[PDB]
Amino acid sequence: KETAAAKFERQHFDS
Amino acid sequence: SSSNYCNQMMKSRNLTKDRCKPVNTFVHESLADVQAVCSQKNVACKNGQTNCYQSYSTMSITDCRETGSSKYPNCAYKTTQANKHIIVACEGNPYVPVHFDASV
Repeated sequence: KETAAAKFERQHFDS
Repeated sequence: SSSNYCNQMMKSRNLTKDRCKPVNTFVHESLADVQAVCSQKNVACKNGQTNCYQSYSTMSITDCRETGSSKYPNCAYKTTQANKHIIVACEGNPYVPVHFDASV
């Protein structure tokens, strides 16, 4: 399942 | 649900597939430059912990906020673009952003 770092990227990052 | 950037991205990134989330921020910079904020300006977090970091420069961001008339299942968002300093809480090794704390 997602790590907190992975969750931050999925929810807040868009290159 | 669909059309503007916020409605599409909130759905594609699994934030509004099973609920409407009131607010969410997306940062538009390279991932490594966002990860680099964890060694930039150390500041206290709102909760008083001191593992928050503020970016030296502003970054391009899109704020997504639900309209006063949005209701599940048809979440509806207003999209606002801005260039703001981001403040992130960091943990782990590698020491990387795990939460947004604010934007200036």
